[PDB]
Amino acid sequence: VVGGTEAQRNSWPSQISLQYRSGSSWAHTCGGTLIRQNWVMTAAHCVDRELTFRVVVGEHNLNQNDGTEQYVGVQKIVVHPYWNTDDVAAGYDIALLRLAQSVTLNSYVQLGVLPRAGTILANNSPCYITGWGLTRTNGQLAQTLQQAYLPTVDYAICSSSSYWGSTVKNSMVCAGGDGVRSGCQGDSGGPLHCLVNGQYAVHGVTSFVSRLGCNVTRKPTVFTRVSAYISWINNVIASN
Ligand SMILES: [Ca+2]
Repeated sequence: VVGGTEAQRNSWPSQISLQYRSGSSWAHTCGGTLIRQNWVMTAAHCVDRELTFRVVVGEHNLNQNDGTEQYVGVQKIVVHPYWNTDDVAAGYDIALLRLAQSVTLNSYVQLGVLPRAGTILANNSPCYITGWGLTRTNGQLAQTLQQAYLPTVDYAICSSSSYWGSTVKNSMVCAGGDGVRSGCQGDSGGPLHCLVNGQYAVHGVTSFVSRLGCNVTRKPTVFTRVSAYISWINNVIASN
């Protein structure tokens, strides 16, 4: 997250760190959202590589003992069947991870609430992106979980020529684009939390930013629209 602030440790308890094994250690690669005690929602592109993955819930600082973490292996990966890694613009950037164990819930570890199917946010709706992704274009991962206020940019504006044009689909949410705040590499797969009727819900799964840079004006961060995938999510969980 470029232009973020450090999140309070109990603000976003559904945020997870998706990590891969690298040598004798683990490296953060993506975010995710805990959606059942044994299921995480993330981006399909996060799991394109044939890696050993684990999830950390109750994570705040990637580089220090928080005293709240639970580390759990990924047991099964179910990528959306229409995902194509060389066509992120087509959409379908979503995957579910079944965890090896059911995590224990507490103020640091909670299920993310998803919107009702079909819900589309009005332009300029209030949301926060969260994650450990780069803090500058071509920068480095954050140590502490970051948040940035990224209001939505509706489909009509987001798909206009000076924004994303044809690249954005109605199955996506755009947010931000102010040239200061954005998602960045390593935020992918994590939530866009939007405040509606007094409650935050996870309306987005971080999918892409401009190839030119993270915080590029009129290139808002683009998210998979969770509310387009409610039936898909429920079907996968019911069948697994
Ligand atoms: Ca930690």
